[PDB]
Amino acid sequence: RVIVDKDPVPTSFEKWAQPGHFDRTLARGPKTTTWIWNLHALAHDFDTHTSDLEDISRKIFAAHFGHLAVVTIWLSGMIFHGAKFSNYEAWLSDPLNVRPSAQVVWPIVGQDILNGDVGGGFHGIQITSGLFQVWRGWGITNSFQLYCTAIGGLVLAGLFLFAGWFHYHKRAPKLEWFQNVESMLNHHLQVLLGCGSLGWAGHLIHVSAPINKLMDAGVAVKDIPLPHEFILNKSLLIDLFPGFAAGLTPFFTLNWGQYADFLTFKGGLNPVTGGLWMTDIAHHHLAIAVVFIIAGHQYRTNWGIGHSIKEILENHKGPFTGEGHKGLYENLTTSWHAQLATNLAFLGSLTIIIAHHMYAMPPYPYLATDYATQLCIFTHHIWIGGFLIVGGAAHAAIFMVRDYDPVVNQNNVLDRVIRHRDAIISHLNWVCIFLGFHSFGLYIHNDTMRALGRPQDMFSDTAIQLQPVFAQWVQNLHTLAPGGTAPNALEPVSYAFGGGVLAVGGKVAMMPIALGTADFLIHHIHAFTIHVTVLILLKGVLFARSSRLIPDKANLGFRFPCDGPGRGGTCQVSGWDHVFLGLFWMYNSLSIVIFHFSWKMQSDVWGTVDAAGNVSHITGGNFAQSAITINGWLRDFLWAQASQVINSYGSALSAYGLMFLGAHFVWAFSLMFLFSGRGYWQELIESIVWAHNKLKVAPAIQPRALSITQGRAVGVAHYLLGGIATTWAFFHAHILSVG
Amino acid sequence: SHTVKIYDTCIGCTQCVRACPTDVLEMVPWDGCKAAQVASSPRTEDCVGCKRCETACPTDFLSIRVYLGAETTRSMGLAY
Amino acid sequence: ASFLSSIFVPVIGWVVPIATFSFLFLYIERE
Amino acid sequence: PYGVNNLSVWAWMFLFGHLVWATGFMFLISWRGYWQELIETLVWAHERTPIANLVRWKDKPVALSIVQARVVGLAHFTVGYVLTYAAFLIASTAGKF
Amino acid sequence: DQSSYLIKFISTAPVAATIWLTITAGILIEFNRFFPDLLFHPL
Amino acid sequence: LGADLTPCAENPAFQALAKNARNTTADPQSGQKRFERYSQALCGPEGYPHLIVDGRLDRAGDFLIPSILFLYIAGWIGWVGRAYLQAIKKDSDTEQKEIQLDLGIALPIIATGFAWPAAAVKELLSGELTAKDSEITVSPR
Amino acid sequence: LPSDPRNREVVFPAGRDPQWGNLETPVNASPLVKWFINNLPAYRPGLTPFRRGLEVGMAHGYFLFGPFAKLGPLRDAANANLAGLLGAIGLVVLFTLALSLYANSNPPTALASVTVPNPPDAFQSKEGWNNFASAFLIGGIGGAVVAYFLTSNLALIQGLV
Amino acid sequence: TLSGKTPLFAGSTGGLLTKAVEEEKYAITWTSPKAQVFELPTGGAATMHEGENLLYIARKEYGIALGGQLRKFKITNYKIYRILPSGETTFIHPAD
Ligand code: CLA
Ligand code: CLA
Ligand code: CLA
Ligand code: CLA
Ligand SMILES: CC1=C(/C=C/C(C)=C/C=C/C(C)=C/C=C/C=C(C)/C=C/C=C(C)/C=C/C2=C(C)CCCC2(C)C)C(C)(C)CCC1
Ligand SMILES: CC1=C(C/C=C(\C)CCC[C@H](C)CCC[C@H](C)CCCC(C)C)C(=O)c2ccccc2C1=O
Ligand SMILES: CC1=C(C/C=C(\C)CCC[C@H](C)CCC[C@H](C)CCCC(C)C)C(=O)c2ccccc2C1=O
Ligand code: SF4
Ligand code: SF4
Ligand code: SF4
Repeated sequence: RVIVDKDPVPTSFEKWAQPGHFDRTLARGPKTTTWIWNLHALAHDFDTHTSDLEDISRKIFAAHFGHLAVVTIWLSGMIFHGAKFSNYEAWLSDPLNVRPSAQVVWPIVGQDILNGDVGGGFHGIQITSGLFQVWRGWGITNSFQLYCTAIGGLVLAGLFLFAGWFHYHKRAPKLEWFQNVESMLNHHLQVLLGCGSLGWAGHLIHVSAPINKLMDAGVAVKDIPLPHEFILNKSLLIDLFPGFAAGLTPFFTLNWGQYADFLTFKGGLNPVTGGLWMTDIAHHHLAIAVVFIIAGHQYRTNWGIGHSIKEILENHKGPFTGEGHKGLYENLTTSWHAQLATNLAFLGSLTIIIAHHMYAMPPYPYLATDYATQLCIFTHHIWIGGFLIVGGAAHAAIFMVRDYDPVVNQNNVLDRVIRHRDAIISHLNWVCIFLGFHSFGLYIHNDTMRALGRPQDMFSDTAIQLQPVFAQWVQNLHTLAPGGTAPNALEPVSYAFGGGVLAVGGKVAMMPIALGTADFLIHHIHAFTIHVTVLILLKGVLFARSSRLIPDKANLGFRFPCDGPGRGGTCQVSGWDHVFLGLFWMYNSLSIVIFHFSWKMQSDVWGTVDAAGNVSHITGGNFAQSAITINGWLRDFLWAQASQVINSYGSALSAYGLMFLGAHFVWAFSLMFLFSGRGYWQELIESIVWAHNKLKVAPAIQPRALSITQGRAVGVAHYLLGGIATTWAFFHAHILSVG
Repeated sequence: SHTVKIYDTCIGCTQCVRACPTDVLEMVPWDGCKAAQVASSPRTEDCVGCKRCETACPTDFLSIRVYLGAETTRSMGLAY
Repeated sequence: ASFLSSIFVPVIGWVVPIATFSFLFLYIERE
Repeated sequence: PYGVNNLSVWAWMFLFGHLVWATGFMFLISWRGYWQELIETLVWAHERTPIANLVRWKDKPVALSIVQARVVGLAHFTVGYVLTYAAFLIASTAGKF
Repeated sequence: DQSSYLIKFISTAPVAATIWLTITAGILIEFNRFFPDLLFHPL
Repeated sequence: LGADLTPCAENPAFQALAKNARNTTADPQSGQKRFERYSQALCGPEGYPHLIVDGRLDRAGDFLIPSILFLYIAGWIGWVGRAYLQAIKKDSDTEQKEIQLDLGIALPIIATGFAWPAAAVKELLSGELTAKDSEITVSPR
Repeated sequence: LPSDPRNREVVFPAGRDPQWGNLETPVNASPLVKWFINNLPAYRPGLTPFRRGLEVGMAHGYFLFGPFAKLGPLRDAANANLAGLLGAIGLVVLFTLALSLYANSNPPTALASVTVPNPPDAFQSKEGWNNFASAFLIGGIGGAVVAYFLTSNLALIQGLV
Repeated sequence: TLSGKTPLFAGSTGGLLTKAVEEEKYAITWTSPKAQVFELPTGGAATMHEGENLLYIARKEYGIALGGQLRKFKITNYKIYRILPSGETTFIHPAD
């Protein structure tokens, strides 16, 4: 059922001339400097214009081709910069010694000292993004395979940018093309995910795992043949992988045990690279692919068979929840924020799961070997996952103000959480308080007992145990799963649970992580800082429309500063302001997750193995008796590990010395916007406009102070920028030195 | 409660009466302005200090002004 | 006479705030 | 974890000063109207709890006023600014002479 | 006239200030490749 | 002299920093040509050139020469921006020309004003530089 | 596990007036919970206000021997259980103040929830709250002695049983 | 008296509180053309009856915030009373 409008919007440079053409109030011309900031704020907010959902949805789908172009330009840029300006061909010969490097610096002002010696006769910035592990995991051998990929990416970036013109300015879809969410889920689960992972399963079997097996033998780099000669000359897929001469017929006679050489279930880490077995990833992405192609045949399309989501949701209702899930289809098929809240809180929560499932199970050749890479991949996608969960909480509060409808959402499970929203929050208010005392106060207890010279009264491994019984048990189940509850495996899912120490050269790839009293406290700090973040975000969702303080808060809007100084004072009551307060706790919560990671792994996992198997860790094993006091987090983590970032002048780590101080500045700069108010700064400009009125330099566009909401927004953007960039420059200069 | 002073400069715009959410304000006839009515605040024990009435008034400077005074239960906005 | 610390410090630590707060709470809540 | 010495008050007051300083940000970034809508849920869940509603306030709990938690915010800020440096000024000098 | 809209777009606020600050920054960069280290005027 | 200022060409600390020169640009002797020009400055006990902002004509290259070179440029940034805001005040829009530059008016303002010390005195002596205090808005006292 | 059975509900509102801010849930009005809370000594019918605080003091004074004696500072010494007795008696007295401090401040009237349809009529007068306070100190001290008597010789009661 | 019907909702946790016993309590009456879904200022959705309705609210702020929500239903007949705990009902909206 494809119906497409023919030329809705003429392609012209007319509207590039006048700025702010989109809104009727904002297009009449600027009068103050408030107009300048509202142009960049209301820019990509396509929902405020009309009530025509057909017209808004065409802008939304075409702009989504715009973001696909800039990711592809970025991605093909990283391959092209890794083609010319890298040591990728010298890295393949010795990944144990050659450091991953791109970004050669122009030598102008003495910043050629940033081009330090990474090994291999090459001077440049030691990268930490791990693209050399990806390209080897893809099987790229020489530079020319990186050129044709990057040049191929620039063509593929042009098709996305052309179709964004085409599907908006030339051939734009109608409304009912978008609301075929049964037809969307069938194509996107099968063709994108299932056929994407089936095609990629064909890329490991025919191409990648033959090359990565020849690499593990230590043959050469040039002497390994081209990967299209593996398809032509079938005699090289039979020297390795001997279960290949039987050909294609064991697939169709269900003799799938014939394929046991290259679709294995080894279940562990490769002892040569310290990565996953390439044959296990082949049987993974194939078994992933069968499940998606089956499950994408679920929802009903033009051919009668299939489930209907309006008939799935309306059956699931109970005695407690009244009408149940009846009415949630119309919320998710009309509102765009209800989709955007759902696709972002569950993709942001997915990104944190990816970070945990990649440090313990390193999926790339020589990933766990490089400590400088593995620390930064975790801490990157932690923050990327955390901003999106706050965004799903943000665009859910926008749903409640603009797109919530009482007629549809009558007595369903969305309605029944607004009746008992006082019971939800106040029982959540108790747990945030309960976790505050019984997790953080056990650090304040241990600060004081060690300061009072009473070490026998502390919550440590020696004095008063707090052993994590329910997580020491689950590690013992996942250690004993080969031969038992999963007999076909050999080693566990990872060595983080049990198993042994797998050394790659000298450096530990993965060691069994032993949980103790310090690990009990810091996993309950994590539950504390997450439940408080939920408390702030959910209060902005439930109290978005009204409260007992403001009975008509949805009348004012999603984003308004206050309702005046009355009722004691009602500043920061809006649903925007609870997104504002949750960004700090998201910053607070995720900063401890990446501090728990960066010091548990250095104290209890990473290090160098001697000849007899003795594992000599980085920090000597001091997480046990020092991560129980706040003095110990200050002494042995912030003070002791910063000796590589501030002593780095006159060397190649000089930029991390400058970004460490430069981010302490921008953090401190943000407090001028947070602490002060707007009405001070408007008075000060009136005394500066006077001296600009006197000498006849009076601007026609009147200066105004930043608005109340913007002064909060500037103060949190400069806050999060300088606080994360402090840690960005602290993690790198510490781990590009001890790794 | 609070204190709502209404000066003689307003024009009878009826934007302040249609914005006070506890309905403190009302229009009385007054032969001064062009619309021949002035805002009046006969129920200032109900005023919650919202200053929606000062936001909606056109005239420069404001004909209506809310002076924040002693805060009883009705002006704190307490349902309890 | 260093034993006076054992009798002035608990009085100022315990007895002085208990006597003060129980006076002030009954004084501020007094119609 | 090896022991203490005579600087352990100043090591404790230094951490104490970093905590009073950071507490005062809560009164300044977050403003009143978030907190009056939070206390109105605690007023609810105290009148509903069956044993604990034998007792009840004489003064109705309201959040701190706008001018008040700029005083209270500046008080935690200034006390923590003083005690942090005064523990660093003494012990970095009285530990080296 | 389609060409007049490109002169009128090249002279808005962020577009003119991007080009003018690029010419400004490029003068300081290409002056410092050839004559570096100018702490003071040598007299 | 100066003071605590020996010349840099006499210091053993400066000549010790001369033997370990780091090249600024890809010029292989840019580390060396840097120090033959810094030999005429006054390096203290550390070996670093300490500038003299006094007004002494033997140390005029520190601050006397760059101050004249700066004040010609930065006043001309503000003189051109003053003459353009005088021009667009007497137009129909007056706020379109602020964000969206009237380039046909702006470029005659830019190329003209390089003789602004010959200009800015003439508005001063004629009193057109300033405005009357009975014509500027002021706060209630 | 179908209840009535495909139908109907449990969150009918409190007292059939939906405009009151309370609801009847399986934690509110499940008749095992409603029978329990109505028969605590704060709420049981037929009790003197001295009689109500006598059981409340013996219960709260009983378990507060616990965390002082086994987690306090003297918990390795010979006075490990005597340190928990003086801490428990010493903190009932801090609660006896707070009851008398609450009572003398002209205290407000007690509430009437949905699991408890009336306040027990002795909690609206200053004289009523004072008898509850005098009973709490007597029962609180005595309830901590009988916790001190049992735990100080755990081998003896187990041999004598 | 007041004599109005009560709208259809399953009860809220907002509702009325101890002030409705102690200090005062308000109540808004409106005569509706039909039965339809509106919003409670206490929180959630409800369903008005046909003819005279009645909603016991906590404060006067609620009934005038509700009356603006009723204005887009072509309902400009809402009258708020002030019901004191001594039984004293005071007509306060409108003034006449
Ligand atoms: C899938 C991603 C996604 C999408 C499509 C949207 C889309 C939208 N959001 Mg949303 N949002 C998201 C993620 C997303 N958001 C996340 C992750 C958060 C949490 C932080 C939010 C928080 C949020 C709020 C709080 C609000 C929106 C609003 C909006 C709407 C208008 C936004 C606009 O015009 O901005 C225009 C663009 C800007 C103003 C530029 C902002 C630049 C940022 C602050 C700085 C970026 C820092 C950068 C990385 C470092 C630069 C360094 C520098 C030196 C160069 C629009 C529908 C607004 C609205 O009213 O909705 C109707 C609104 O109030 N969103
Ligand atoms: C170091 C600074 C700091 C501290 C201590 C707090 C503390 C708190 N914030 Mg908070 N906040 C802060 C900074 C801080 N914030 C900042 C900078 C912002 C700006 C964005 C916010 C924004 C914010 C919001 C938006 C929210 C909070 C919430 C909370 C509460 C969480 C409950 C809890 O854990 O209490 C437990 C107490 C502690 C962990 C402190 C330790 C106390 C020890 C254990 C005991 C005291 C020792 C001793 C007995 C004292 C008595 C001595 C005697 C002589 C008097 C709590 C009051 C949330 C809340 O109230 O809901 C629950 C909430 O919604 N805050
Ligand atoms: C500045 C006043 C002050 C003084 C003098 C003390 C003194 C003491 N504190 Mg302490 N404390 C204080 C302030 C003070 N504290 C503050 C402000 C806090 C909050 C951070 C604490 C938190 C604290 C904790 C958490 C603990 C102590 C403990 C102790 C005792 C340690 C010695 C010992 O082994 O007990 C041996 C003695 C006993 C076990 C029992 C002694 C008899 C008790 C004190 C009273 C007996 C009845 C009394 C006479 C009448 C009723 C009490 C009366 C105050 C109304 C000692 C009595 C420890 C302790 O034992 O507490 C009970 C302990 O666990 N303190
Ligand atoms: C099936 C249940 C049952 C159990 C577990 C017991 C257990 C016991 N009986 Mg027995 N008894 C039972 C049924 C039972 N009886 C029936 C049905 C009859 C009727 C024919 C009897 C008649 C009977 C007599 C006549 C005697 C016993 C005795 C005993 C005790 C012998 C061990 C000893 O030397 O005491 C050592 C222990 C003690 C002397 C004291 C232990 C502490 C007591 C039991 C309670 C302490 C306070 C308590 C915690 C709280 C109040 C009591 C509570 C039940 C409300 C032992 C506790 C003898 C005994 O000692 O009785 C006291 C005894 O003389 N029994
Ligand atoms: C509900 C429930 C529960 C809870 C409960 C509890 C836990 C309780 C507690 C308990 C306790 C808390 C106990 C108490 C008891 C008491 C007693 C046992 C007392 C005694 C006392 C006495 C014996 C004393 C006497 C005296 C006096 C009074 C005075 C004089 C002196 C003398 C000493 C003689 C559980 C969890 C199971 C589960 C579910 C259900
Ligand atoms: C500084 C500050 C201001 C004043 C800040 C303003 C007005 C922003 C001005 C900063 C920019 C950089 C000025 C840019 C002016 C021109 C557009 C740029 C001229 C130069 C061009 C070449 C770009 C507030 O209004 C305010 C309000 C509420 C809380 C905190 C604050 C606050 O901290
Ligand atoms: C926490 C907080 C609250 C809630 C906090 C309240 C209501 C008080 C919390 C402290 C309680 C009352 C205990 C006080 C104990 C103190 C540690 C010491 C008190 C002793 C002195 C009073 C002598 C606000 O109402 C508020 C309003 C406007 C801006 C910021 C804030 C704000 O930050
Ligand atoms: S944000 Fe400012 S103006 Fe608004 S209520 Fe708060 S203090 Fe008053
Ligand atoms: S005070 Fe304002 S709203 Fe009222 S009549 Fe005068 S101008 Fe109109
Ligand atoms: S105090 Fe202000 S906003 Fe509130 S009712 Fe009176 S005039 Fe209106």
